Amino acid sequence: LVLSQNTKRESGRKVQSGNINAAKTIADIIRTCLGPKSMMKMLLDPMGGIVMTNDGNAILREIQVQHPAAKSMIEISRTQDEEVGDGTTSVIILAGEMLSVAEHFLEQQMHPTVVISAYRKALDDMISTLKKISIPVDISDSDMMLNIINSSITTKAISRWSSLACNIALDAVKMVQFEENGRKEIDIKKYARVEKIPGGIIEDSCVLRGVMINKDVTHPRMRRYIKNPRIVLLDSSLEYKKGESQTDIEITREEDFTRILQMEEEYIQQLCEDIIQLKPDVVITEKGISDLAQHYLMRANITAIRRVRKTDNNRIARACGARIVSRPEELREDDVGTGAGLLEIKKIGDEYFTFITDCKDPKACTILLRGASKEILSEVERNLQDAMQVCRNVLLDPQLVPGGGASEMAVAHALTEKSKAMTGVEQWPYRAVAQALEVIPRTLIQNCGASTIRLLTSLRAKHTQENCETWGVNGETGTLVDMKELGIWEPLAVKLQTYKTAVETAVLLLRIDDIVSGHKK
Amino acid sequence: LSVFGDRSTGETIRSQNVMAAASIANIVKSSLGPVGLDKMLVDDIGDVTITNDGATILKLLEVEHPAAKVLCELADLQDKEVGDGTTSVVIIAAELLKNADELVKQKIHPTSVISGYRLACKEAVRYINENLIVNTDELGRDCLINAAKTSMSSKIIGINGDFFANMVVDAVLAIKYTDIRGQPRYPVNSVNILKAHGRSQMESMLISGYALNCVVGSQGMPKRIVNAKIACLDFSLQKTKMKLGVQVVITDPEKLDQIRQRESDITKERIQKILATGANVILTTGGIDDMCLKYFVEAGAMAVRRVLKRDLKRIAKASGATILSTLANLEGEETFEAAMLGQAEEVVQERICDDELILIKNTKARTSASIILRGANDFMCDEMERSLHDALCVVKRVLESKSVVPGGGAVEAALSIYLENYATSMGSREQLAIAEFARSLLVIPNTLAVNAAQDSTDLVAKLRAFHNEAQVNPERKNLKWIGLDLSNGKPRDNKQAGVFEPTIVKVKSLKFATEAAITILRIDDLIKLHPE
Amino acid sequence: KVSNSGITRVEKAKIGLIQFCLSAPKTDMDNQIVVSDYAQMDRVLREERAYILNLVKQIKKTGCNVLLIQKSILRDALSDLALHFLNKMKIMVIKDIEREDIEFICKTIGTKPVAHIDQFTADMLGSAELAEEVNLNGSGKLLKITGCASPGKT
Amino acid sequence: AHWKRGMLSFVAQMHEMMNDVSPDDLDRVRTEGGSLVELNWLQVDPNSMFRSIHSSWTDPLQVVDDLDTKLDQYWTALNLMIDSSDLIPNFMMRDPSHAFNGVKLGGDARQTQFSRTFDSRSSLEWGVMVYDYSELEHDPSKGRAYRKELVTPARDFGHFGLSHYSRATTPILGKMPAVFSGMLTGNCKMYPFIKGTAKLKTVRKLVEAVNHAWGVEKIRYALGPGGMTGWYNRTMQQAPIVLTPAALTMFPDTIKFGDLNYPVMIGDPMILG
Repeated sequence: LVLSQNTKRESGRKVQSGNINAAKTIADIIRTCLGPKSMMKMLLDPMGGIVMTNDGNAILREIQVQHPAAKSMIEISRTQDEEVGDGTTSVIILAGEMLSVAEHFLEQQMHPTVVISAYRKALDDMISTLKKISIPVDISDSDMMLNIINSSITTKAISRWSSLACNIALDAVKMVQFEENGRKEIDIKKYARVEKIPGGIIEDSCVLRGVMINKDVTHPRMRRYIKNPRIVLLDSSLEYKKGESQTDIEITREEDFTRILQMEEEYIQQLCEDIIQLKPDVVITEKGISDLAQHYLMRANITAIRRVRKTDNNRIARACGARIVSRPEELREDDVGTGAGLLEIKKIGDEYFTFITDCKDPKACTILLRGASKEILSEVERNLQDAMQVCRNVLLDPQLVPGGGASEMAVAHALTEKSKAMTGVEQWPYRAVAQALEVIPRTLIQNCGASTIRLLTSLRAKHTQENCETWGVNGETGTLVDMKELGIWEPLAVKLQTYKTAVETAVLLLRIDDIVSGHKK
Repeated sequence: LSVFGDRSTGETIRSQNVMAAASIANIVKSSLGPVGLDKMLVDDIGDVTITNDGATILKLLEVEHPAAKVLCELADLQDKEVGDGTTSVVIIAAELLKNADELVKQKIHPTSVISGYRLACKEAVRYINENLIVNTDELGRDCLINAAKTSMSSKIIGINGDFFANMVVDAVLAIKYTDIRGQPRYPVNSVNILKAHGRSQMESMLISGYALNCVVGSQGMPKRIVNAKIACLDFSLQKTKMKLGVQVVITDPEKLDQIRQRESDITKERIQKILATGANVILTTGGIDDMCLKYFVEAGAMAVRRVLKRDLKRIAKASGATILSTLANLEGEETFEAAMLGQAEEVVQERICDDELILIKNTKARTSASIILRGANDFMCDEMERSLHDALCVVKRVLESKSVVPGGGAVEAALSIYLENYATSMGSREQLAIAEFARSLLVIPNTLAVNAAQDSTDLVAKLRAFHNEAQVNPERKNLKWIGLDLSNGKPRDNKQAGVFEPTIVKVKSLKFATEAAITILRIDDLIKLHPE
Repeated sequence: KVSNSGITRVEKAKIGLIQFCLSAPKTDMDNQIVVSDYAQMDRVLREERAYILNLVKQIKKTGCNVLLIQKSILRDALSDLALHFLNKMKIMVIKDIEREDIEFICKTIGTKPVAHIDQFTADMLGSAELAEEVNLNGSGKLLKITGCASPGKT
Repeated sequence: AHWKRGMLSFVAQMHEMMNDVSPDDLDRVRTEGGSLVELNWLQVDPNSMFRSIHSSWTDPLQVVDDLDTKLDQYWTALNLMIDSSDLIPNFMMRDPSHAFNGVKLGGDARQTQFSRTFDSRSSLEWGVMVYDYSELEHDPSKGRAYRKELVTPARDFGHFGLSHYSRATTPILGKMPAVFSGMLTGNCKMYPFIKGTAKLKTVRKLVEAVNHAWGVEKIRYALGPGGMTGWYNRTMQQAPIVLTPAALTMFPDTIKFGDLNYPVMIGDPMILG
């Protein structure tokens, strides 16, 4: 007994093949799921719930494994998803297939390092390739973005509802631009709140010029409908709060006890008049609310909400532009809840909701999702999440790529052009990666279900002519289609990290030679 | 005759530890030299860890047998002394142990073996100084470029090294620091490194300053400051305490409001007092209250809570700030001075991988360097920084010692023969140990070649010959050379190839190896004892 | 290891050995401030700092530069506010000194300890030729005192 | 005696409030997440010695029959409601050794001086302490799905109906965490997290008392060799066995979420999805 006492170890080609095999599985289990003709998957969470979703990330984010590289592959999916959202429909399927041929030189007894060495060379040209075949686009033009978005969203079940989301995604995206960074304003998708409510229909869900609250007026006498209210964000509580120094009182005389009780009354009321002195209309706080003050604030006919979540308070603050306060005496009128086009609290059906509309030029907004069932809704927003995410990426770069595999073949021959001109042993890996690229349109064929081999050869044959690069594969006809008329258009950066991620996967798994278990720490 | 465990002696344990050591060697034999292959370990629950550096690997490897733990801890030390050679040093340890054991495995007196080994190390390093190459005459940036990319070899990032090494060398010359008044010591681990999955290392960026794995406390608070008004404050900002036991007793209710009032006003006035200085950036490892958050928003201020203690120390040394455990004065009143401020061009929190981390650009007081990591998975980044972590040290040592050693295993190539002749000097029986010492020392190129997977001996033989030739015709200025390659599988001039390593690496390596085998060799018997 | 962020090496150092804790005064017996009134707030705050300054103020007044502080784990240890002062006062400082060690300490350095402020005076202030914290192990840092005008046999 | 009764009354309120949940809100929170019950800590045993000095330790004991039986019932029932719905308590800790040393105490939690025992020298009136999960609760990136995967007890303790692991509390009353035995142990028995060696010192005066109240042969007669003093010192070494409910030694060791992700505060004990 020597080493680690029942911790398994393995080395070399068996390890190499094993990682090769598992990824082949890993990619394979999803190859059905990309494309406008994709499939859509529903999952068992371990604790009983159901998630039905086409986006691969969550699928893999909902996958438990034992082999490591799969879990290693797992994070790669979620990372690009996190950074890019979609392509997760494709990136891993690219990834394993890259590995799938990547093995093919292992029997060639070629040391992987060079094979890596070519890869880093390969990606460099690839990035250079796409930059050459990218297309900048105006960002002010809405319709192309809408076209881009549907081009971006005509892959998920909301396909039937492209018009709504495209504008829906655009509107919220546009209205989030925080210019205090000079002209380096940055949008946020955490101020892009998403609210899913069942019932109703997709058509009923809409972008709200403001915020929605799953709470109610503390007191009936406060009005449930106001045009141009003033809103207060009291970070502090509204009631008497501990004297923090383990304070103590020793009364001796009778009136003292009754005196002090008024004093807390007095202390609370004190707070009330400080509030009213700014003539506010709406009271919001993350903590509780004294009803006795709430009597006072009722007495002032000033709308009040208690115990509201902080992020919403920020978005509420970002809705009406006011700034939150924890100090009623130090409350400042520059944070008057002005920027409020309409105040209301509707009844959704068994739930009051808070309706805050028509801010002048709001920066925060929540999207109201009104559908059939939350798992349906949750599926929707994931697609929405991707939809909005790519748009900001479009707002981050105006340069666009034609997808549909068109770009893929473009590099493919381009590397082939590189390949033949780059004589040496490394040449064969170089073309092989190009050989790897061709599968994605091919995969698209199967999801359509067409004669993949013939179409692919023709497409490559089609893309042998330099005059045409937008020739790609239609989702439904399964026919060669120039993209310009087809309009499936994509952010270049989306494809960059795609290949960037893809190749990173390759090298990382390739240097592996060994497995060690049972760390026990 | 002892309970709860027996004993084994002599060859049985002798070989046993040898078997233990060789086991240790083969675990890491494949991750060394420009063609070594990095390891990975599933922990127990899937929190796996890919890495090439044995010191990590060993530290992450549970060990129960004694002698191996020596190597692992020894591996740790050289890491604490060099950082790599982890690629090599342990490999050295067992193999020299392997051959030395073999002599004793016949009859050979261990203490005799120790003594020659004692001389062998001393013999080696002396010639090491007799074969040294200095970097002072050489281009500083160039050789640092060379050794780094040499160090960058065997690592995940070796392809991009030129970018990386260039990035690295800038960092260290940006981590210049004046020592004891007579040294320009360059502090490692002072550089800030942040790992972030996502973009490629192509997009990984160095900070001409510091970067913070932190966020803005207040969403309403502003985000970017083009000014130098920067403070740090260990002193937390909450409603000030009695902080030991100090009871508050009221027999007169009439001032409790005033009591409760001032409870925060102290924090408030401290807010006001520091703000009146006009400071625009502050850190506090202590907690930060929302009352303060509100006040700073009114200031539109910039503040940080819960910052790690060391970084703000770097910040104060970087920005020229004074970290302040509190507000005070040589007079009793707690006062605050603008002179305590730290200064820098611009500070931004920026969302990389959708997470806003804070950036510091160009502290005028002391130039700073930090590096932002971009990669695919978290698995890739945390390993590559270790290489980066080791990347700094080696250059730091080169900065620490203005002298270089050519890489690619030339060392033992020269050593083996020079000792081989030197062995004949003693005339004792120890020169056999010297000979095995050299023989066992020959292991590295063999490991290289097997790691490169070709005919090793012939490469070795050629390496033997030219080095043997390097010991013929003392007109060696045009007969003394140095070098070997693996990618093309034939020897070269690593000096021309730029393949260089720091001298101290091998120096301590042999010595630490020398000590280790000495410890291991003298053992002759182990006794087991079962627990309670 | 040192407790000062900034003080690394000292020359011609004067060493003083101090026993009494440097923090808020705590009686060996149970004692407590009662808070019932207004100016209790600031005064206590200010007065304790004034308390520690004079501690620190007088200690500097001796002209010393190196502080040694033992464990006081039974009660309050050195206050950081005092450490703030010493860092402001640029004074070498050491916490966590073993009650067994001091005899060897004082035997070695020749600085009999001080357990009351008035007792603290430069006549007992030892001084050293040089003392500082070396750094080995890369970061394994060790405190060194070489050279004393009063040669201890230890 | 007072502590368990207050500990008894507190759980009943959460259990009461747990059962007063209408189905839809639990259905809604189970899917959406959010606060389900927040028991105002101002309501927590407001008349006992660990909340107000208007009480004292000498005060008449709140008359509760089947105290252990009811304590067993309400804990197990409450945990099953959490276990079945994987809910998130802000009053539970994976290792009560953390409550005294290592956790963050946040905001108003900071006055706490933990005596780790029940002695007259402690000031045992103290605030109701729970974790601050506000950052988790209002975090979109730590929404419903993430908390299920990480924060719920069964991740760290195992499923309440299928675990021997003890389940411990935040310092709810008297700054003393409770130690509840595992359901698979056969009962859900509650303990304060107090070391046996601290238990032993409660007799140190009495040991001395016997030293001056009894003759040595009489003391050696009844205590055996060594008398009480050697017994006391001997018992001190054996306190980890002889003064130790096992449940205080049956906490989980493989920790995934833990206790050090959020500070302990003074606040309302609450459960959210």
